[PDB]
Amino acid sequence: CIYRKEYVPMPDHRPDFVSRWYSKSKMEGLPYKHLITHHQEPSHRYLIS
Amino acid sequence: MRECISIHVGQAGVQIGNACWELYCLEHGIQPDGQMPDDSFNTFFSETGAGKHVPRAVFVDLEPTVVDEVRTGTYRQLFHPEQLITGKEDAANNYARGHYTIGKEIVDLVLDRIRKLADLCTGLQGFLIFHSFGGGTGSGFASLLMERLSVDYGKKSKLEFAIYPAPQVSTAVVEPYNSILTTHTTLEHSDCAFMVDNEAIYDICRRNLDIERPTYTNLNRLIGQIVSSITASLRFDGALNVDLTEFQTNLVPYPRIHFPLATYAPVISAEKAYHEQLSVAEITNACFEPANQMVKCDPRHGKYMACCMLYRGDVVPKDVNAAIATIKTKRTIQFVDWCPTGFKVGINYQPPTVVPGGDLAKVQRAVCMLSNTTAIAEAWARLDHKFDLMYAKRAFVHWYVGEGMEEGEFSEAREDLAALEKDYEEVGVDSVE
Amino acid sequence: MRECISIHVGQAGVQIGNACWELYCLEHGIQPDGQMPSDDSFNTFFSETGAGKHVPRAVFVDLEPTVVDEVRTGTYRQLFHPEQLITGKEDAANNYARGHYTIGKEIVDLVLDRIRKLADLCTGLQGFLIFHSFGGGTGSGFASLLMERLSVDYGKKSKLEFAIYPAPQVSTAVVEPYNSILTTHTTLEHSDCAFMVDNEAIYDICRRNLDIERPTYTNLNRLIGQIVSSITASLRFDGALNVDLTEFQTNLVPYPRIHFPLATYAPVISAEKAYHEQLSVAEITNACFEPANQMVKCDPRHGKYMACCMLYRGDVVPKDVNAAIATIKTKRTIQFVDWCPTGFKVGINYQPPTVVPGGDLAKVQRAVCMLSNTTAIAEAWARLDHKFDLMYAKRAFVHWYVGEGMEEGEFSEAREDLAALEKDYEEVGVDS
Amino acid sequence: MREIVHLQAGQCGNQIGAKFWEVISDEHGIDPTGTYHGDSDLQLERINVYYNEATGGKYVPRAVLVDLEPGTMDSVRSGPFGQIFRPDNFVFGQSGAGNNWAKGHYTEGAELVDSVLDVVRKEAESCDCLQGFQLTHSLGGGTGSGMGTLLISKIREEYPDRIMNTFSVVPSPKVSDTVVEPYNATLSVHQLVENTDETYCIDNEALYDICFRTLKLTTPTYGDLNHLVSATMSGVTTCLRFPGQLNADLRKLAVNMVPFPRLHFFMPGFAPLTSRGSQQYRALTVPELTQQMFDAKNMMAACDPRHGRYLTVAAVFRGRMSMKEVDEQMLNVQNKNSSYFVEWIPNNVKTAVCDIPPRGLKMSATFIGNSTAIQELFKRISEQFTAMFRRKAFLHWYTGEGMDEMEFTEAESNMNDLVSEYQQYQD
Amino acid sequence: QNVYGPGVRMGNWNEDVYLEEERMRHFLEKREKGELLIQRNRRVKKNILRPMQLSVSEDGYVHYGDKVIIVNPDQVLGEEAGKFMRGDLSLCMSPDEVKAQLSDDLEIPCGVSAVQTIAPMGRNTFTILSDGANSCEMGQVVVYGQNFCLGIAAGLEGKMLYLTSDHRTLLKSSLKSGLQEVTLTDEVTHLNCWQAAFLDPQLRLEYEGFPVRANEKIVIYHRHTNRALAVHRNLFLRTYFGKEMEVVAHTYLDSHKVEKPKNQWMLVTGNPRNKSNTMLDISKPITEDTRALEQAMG
Amino acid sequence: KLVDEKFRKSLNIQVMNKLERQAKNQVVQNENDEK
Ligand SMILES: Nc1nc2c(ncn2[C@@H]2O[C@H](COP(=O)(O)OP(=O)(O)OP(=O)(O)O)[C@@H](O)[C@H]2O)c(=O)[nH]1
Ligand SMILES: Nc1nc2c(ncn2[C@@H]2O[C@H](COP(=O)(O)OP(=O)(O)OP(=O)(O)O)[C@@H](O)[C@H]2O)c(=O)[nH]1
Ligand SMILES: Nc1nc2c(ncn2[C@@H]2O[C@H](COP(=O)(O)OP(=O)(O)O)[C@@H](O)[C@H]2O)c(=O)[nH]1
Ligand SMILES: [Mg+2]
Ligand SMILES: [Mg+2]
Repeated sequence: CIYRKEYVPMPDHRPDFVSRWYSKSKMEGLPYKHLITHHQEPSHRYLIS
Repeated sequence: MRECISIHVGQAGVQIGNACWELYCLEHGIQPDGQMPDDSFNTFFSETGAGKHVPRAVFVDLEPTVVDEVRTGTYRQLFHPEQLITGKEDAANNYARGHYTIGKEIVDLVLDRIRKLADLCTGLQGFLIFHSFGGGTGSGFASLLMERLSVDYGKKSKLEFAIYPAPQVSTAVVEPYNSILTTHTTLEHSDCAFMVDNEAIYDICRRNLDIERPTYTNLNRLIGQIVSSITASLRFDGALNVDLTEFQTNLVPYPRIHFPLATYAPVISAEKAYHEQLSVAEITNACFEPANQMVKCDPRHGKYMACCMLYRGDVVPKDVNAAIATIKTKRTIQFVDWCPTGFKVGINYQPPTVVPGGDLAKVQRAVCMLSNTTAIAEAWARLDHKFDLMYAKRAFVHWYVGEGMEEGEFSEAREDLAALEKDYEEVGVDSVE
Repeated sequence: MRECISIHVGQAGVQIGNACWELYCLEHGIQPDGQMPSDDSFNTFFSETGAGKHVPRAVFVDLEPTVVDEVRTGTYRQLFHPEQLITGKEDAANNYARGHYTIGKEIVDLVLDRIRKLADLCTGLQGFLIFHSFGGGTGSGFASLLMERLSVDYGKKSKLEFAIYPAPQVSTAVVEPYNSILTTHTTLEHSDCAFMVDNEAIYDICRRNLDIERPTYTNLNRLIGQIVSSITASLRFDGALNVDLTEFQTNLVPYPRIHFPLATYAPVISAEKAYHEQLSVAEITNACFEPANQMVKCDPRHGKYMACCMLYRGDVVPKDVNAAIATIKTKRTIQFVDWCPTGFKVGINYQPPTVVPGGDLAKVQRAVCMLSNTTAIAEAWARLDHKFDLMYAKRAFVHWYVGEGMEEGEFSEAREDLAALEKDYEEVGVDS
Repeated sequence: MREIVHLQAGQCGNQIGAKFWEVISDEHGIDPTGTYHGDSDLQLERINVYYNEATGGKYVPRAVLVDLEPGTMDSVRSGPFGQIFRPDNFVFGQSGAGNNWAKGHYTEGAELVDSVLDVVRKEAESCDCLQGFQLTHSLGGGTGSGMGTLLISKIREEYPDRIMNTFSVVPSPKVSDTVVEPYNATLSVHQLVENTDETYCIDNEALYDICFRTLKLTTPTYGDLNHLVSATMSGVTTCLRFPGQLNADLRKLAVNMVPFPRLHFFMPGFAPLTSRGSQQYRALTVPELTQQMFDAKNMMAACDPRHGRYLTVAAVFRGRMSMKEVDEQMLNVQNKNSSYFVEWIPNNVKTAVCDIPPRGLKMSATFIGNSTAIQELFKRISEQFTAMFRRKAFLHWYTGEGMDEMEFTEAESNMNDLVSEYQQYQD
Repeated sequence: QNVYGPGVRMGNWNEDVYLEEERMRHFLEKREKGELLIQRNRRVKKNILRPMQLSVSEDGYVHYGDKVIIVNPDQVLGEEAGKFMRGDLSLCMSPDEVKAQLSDDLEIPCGVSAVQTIAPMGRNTFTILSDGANSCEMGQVVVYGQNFCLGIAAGLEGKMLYLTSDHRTLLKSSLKSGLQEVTLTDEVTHLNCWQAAFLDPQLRLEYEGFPVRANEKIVIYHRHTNRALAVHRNLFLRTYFGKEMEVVAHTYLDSHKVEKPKNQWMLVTGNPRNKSNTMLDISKPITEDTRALEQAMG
Repeated sequence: KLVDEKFRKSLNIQVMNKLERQAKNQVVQNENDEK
């Protein structure tokens, strides 16, 4: 029947959910600590007037 | 919320509808009974109280058989039986039948159904109409419905996905007559077109996909991939989402020239793609090689006027920018003088989900091009050629005359497309002295 | 407490009495024996005995026994008390005159005695429900007699009236314009509302909406019961906006001679059509305004509405009722007379309508009912006048009626009383 | 005291603003919930400048987030800092502009500005002494290029006195993602010049340079590109918020920066930028910072300053330092590159100091420059606009919104009358 | 043109290897300290899903102090339309996981939901305590019309979260339904009290002031509001644990003025034989049927 | 006279148009919230 044979129901396939997650985080990119933090200074390292 | 409505007409309309809506259901995870076991879920499948969903399409035809196939098919229980519309007698490759006598009995019913479907929707974005110029129903009935739809909704966007007759092969003799006759409606009542010929897909499948004996179903899956990748920006979340309004804006510079060419990459099977590394430059130049056009015309015989460029998947703006730069540093790709900037970049993240049992392999990154270029004009020139050499002895005119439309309107449409090709040449003219 | 008594008349009345009273048993939970199962909304229709069985407050009447005897042998034989179902040995046989002057008075006293007993049981009686047909002789003649004599026993009491108007094309009789014209006088001076419906309109609705290509009278009987349930539903069950029978009379009848509204029910869709459709309250009011879904063969796009009663029911939110009625007002082919700037009345009920087995409507969360009074119903009377004068010109069938003992002058007067009624319906159509 | 209302329009502005409201959220020691978790008193002495007091020790933005297309605002609400922006500060339409300036500025821009004008007016009277207004958008889109500039035309009528700073995103020619960009750019630059105190010309090409060569990042996405604009964001107002040896604010630089009101197009920069490899063997000192400003490479504008003369130049240093080296270096760079400054203004360099360095860093600087070479960008928009206006191409998308053609003519007239008087000052 | 993987030592490989070392070191420090999201979530969810053993109803009655479980049965809901989850539902404490990842502190107030699971565990186990104001000693028999409270310990040792609800205002309501909402709070007030009522409206006064049996259908009525504990089998809530139901306090009635099946409630006691199991999963005796042949004889 | 009567009704449509828009905006806000 052509049409029936082609559009058989065929379960077992479930759509992906996490490739979008990977691409979101790739577009996010590296955080502040790996962007500009120098000499691994902590929060209170330079806060004096 | 954003919503599309699909207006499929004819045997071609209903079969591309089968393939496209199947891909939509399989991507979103909809079971064939209409149930579920990060966006959209309202543009295409509106949801009822019991968790069921109902597609936003109408399939119309003047013969029952192909729609009765769906009514008995796999997804018989998914589509609302009101939406699928049929008639006893078809148009039989005649625009006159499809437009003047048998179209009227049903056009009110079709418009009532689409008015209801609009009242379901809250914010309607636009209409996508799928048909062929060569079919009597898909030509005449679609022309009437577009004519009445434009005056029912003045502002709503109307896109065309049409099967243009191929330059050499076709399945009808009076097909140039029907193609000629549909153009006045598709000129004065449309916004954008995607005329695609079947021969180009035949060659591209025999070339890249290694299927020497394809099917119309294999054609249909690729066209479904085209439309899904186009609507994917509304269907999902993205860095650079594009709307139908956006790419109408960068596909129509002038209101009478709304005829792009569609192209897709990468088109490749599992064994073939097991080796060749797929990247942004490769797909972006494969989309530029004239062997990949879905329209039988050579862009090297024209100049690009505008390019709408939709990426999808693990794409990065850096490599899109680099790919655009590499394709811009090229002389073989020409541009009209008045377009210094030429590209729309849209980006979506969902990697293309494969229909199992089809032909395409599982691909992580994909690209579609909608190129407004002037090289489509020679196709209409050849259509004009065959129309003249069949109109000269008044061949096949008696069918139309006896149905009841006047003969001189044929010459009217001939003059219309003569003027249209004249505008295309005028646009191709450049003011460099 | 509120109580309603049904005065169903005729084979139309009796066969309606089967379908409507089947629904009343299933919604309140009554077994066909009458006793509720072992595991007081019902009081307006049923009535407690000592035995704790609920006897219906209805009086089936007919002038032939065959229609009623099927009830005496049917499934609900043990629900209806024997004295309530009134029969006769001979019928009017498609004749207003037989059922009004020579056969009617034989059983006038017996039913008028029985109705008093059912009225005795009720302390506060809400009203009288009368179901008949303009076609049949008993449905026209006898139904005209008791309405005249009901008026002299209870002057204040409302007499709601549901009938079967002759259909404009299909016909199960020939002399029925005489029955249709002559009865309307009593419906003019001795009725407080109307609910006229045509079987042909319902034939259109069932095939178009319920996909049943071959209906029967029951399919037409079931929908009528759904109408009578919804109007009374605000009495039986609690709601946000309860509306009584006296309430909706006020907001639907601007003039004493104008008491002919039109009924409409929505949604009426099969399970496969309730399969793939979301049912919002907006989706079921726009359906109640289209002429194709109406129940009389008349188009209010040819007339002007003068009053509308909205009867909502189910999981409805009063917020979205206001949204729906607002959109209807933003439409030019829905008109109103210049003296009705506000032409709505809304009642709200909590309990969704039940579903009977063997029916056609699927179980639905929400529903709408409508009683719309328009002047486009006047055109229905015009065709009846047009047909009546084609046949009174040659004095066809006249010898039957005189031989049954009525004077020919009423043929003139009953023709004329409608002529004034049609003219009265054109004065309302004029805008000052 | 001196409070800033931060405007935010377009997809770009919505994102860099969420990026901007991440740094000043990080530094001021406020957690993503809304509570302060910093250590020192100085971090909460002036937080009225960006944050609004709310019950429970929780602070809320003075930020207005506008976008015609509701698609992007779900992403801002779903970031790491998506539990900080007030929902009533979100105002959105249902339909986008489709990259048309005319639509966002005339047709659908009318119905939304009443909403945006309302909430800024609510935040206008909320604080006592506003310092000014500050906006981010893109001139290459349809909303920020469009309805973003419509607010500028409106708020300047309401509050003439307050300074207005715009960190706008100027399209690049070598990398273009829109063909109606030279239309919307021509129709927004015209709107900028009369109503704006100081414009920070930001682009995307030069930012793609900086990560590739100065930071050696192999996959620099839009997020890292948004990092650097947010860095320059805080450096402009790093003196208003904190003490120092020589304090400043928005007005002190602006009066020191604008000799004639038509010249307010700037050229921003950020100093401590080196690779992830060089996190140890690189000294964080005053002179190497100054050596990093005055290259053409660190620059995030799309022009080479060596083709023009710097009119005025401001350096805002962050962190604690001895002062004498700066005046030695700023004077030194003035003497050696004497040919690259205009003679008719002496002592061209402006210096201001806050004492507090930013978070995770010991010393920082921000350089804002008015130079001749910003003219090189404006001539070449017209190099594209003329090519598209002469054929009347793509025009009917605009004339369908009720505007005329003369607006196109007068927009080119005003930019032409900008560069012509800009060129005289170089010569 | 030939972009390579991690270890191929190519092109921009040096800087990427530096950056890999940086991220790896940061993750190592957090792993050693114990601040990883995986670690934190694992510990807190273990402390949630810890199993226990219930009390045994010796006399077929419930007492103060007995560990129990609240379960609504699966009555034959032929009336229910749309989508309704079947099975026996159990009232269990539901937290907000987003706030769990934001802050490690306990979440006051903490929601209550229904999950189709009758296994006793840390999420759904309620101790029946006294009224506080009234001296109902431990081991005393629970009575109809007598106030009692239920409590669940969670998170830090010694927590005594009590379920409460209050008269509805505009500023507090159920998340989706909009009716009166019920939640868990640590404080002790008079709003904490709950009463039990017999099923049939007719003999409720007759059975007033009588001992309450276990694993039997009853109605729950909050004292101050007079409303009832009800579950919306149609409204759903997706959480980390899965698909959980919506629970509110609003009395529901039929056309015959009797509580609809969403107001039915069953206490749960432990199986005397197997401790992990409850009474509702006790086995049934295996015998054969004689009614068929018996009626055949007649 | 008749011209004035048409404008007497085209002022009314805007009221219910505003009501419809307001309800749709609220539904849009809730559908954004859950997402
Ligand atoms: N690509 C593609 N083309 C199709 C498909 N089905 C039909 N066509 C084209 O449609 C042309 C004929 O038009 P039809 O759709 O068959 O006929 P119609 O539109 O119903 O009009 P009538 O012939 O009068 O009934 C053929 O030449 C095909 O090229 C399809 O599934 N895929
Ligand atoms: N819609 C509907 N019409 C009915 C039904 N039963 C009878 N009728 C109508 O009744 C008309 C004939 O009159 P009947 O009711 O059968 O008889 P009658 O009213 O007792 O009067 P007589 O025939 O003189 O005895 C027909 O035209 C039918 O349209 C019914 O169940 N549903
Ligand atoms: N600098 C920067 N530019 C961006 C970002 N996101 C988008 N863009 C740019 O914004 C332009 C499109 O802006 P658009 O969204 O149409 O502006 P709108 O129409 O006003 O909303 C594109 O050319 C992008 O390059 C971002 O995060 N940072
Ligand atoms: Mg065909
Ligand atoms: Mg009869």
